[PDB]
Amino acid sequence: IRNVGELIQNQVRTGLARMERVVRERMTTQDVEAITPQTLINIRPVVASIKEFFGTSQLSQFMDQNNPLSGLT
DNA sequence: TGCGACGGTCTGACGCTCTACACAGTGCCAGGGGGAGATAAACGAACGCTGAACGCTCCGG
Repeated sequence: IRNVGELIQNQVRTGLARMERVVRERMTTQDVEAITPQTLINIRPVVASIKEFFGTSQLSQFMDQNNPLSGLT
């Protein structure tokens, strides 16, 4: 079973791989002595991957609150 | 040519509502052509003013 931690970890890994591709493309077209850690990395893929996981996914489900038993189940 | 078999191709895979949701990482400005809106004038029209003018009942000396 992929629990909640492993699923969110996989989504963060996909976002970070996209970020690594973006930063590779950035450093292939950038000069040295003008690179700052605040600049060459972009957090947009990570947040986009997380938000695309928590919504419109078959795993992150709208919790049913009919009764406590349904919540636990 | 006959042979299997190898492979691609192609199809659907009972029914409805109660429910039912939305969608994400990389340039920049100058010169030039059109039409939207404000402007002040214009040719023509009819819109008013001029009371005048025709005709009526009229109270009348």
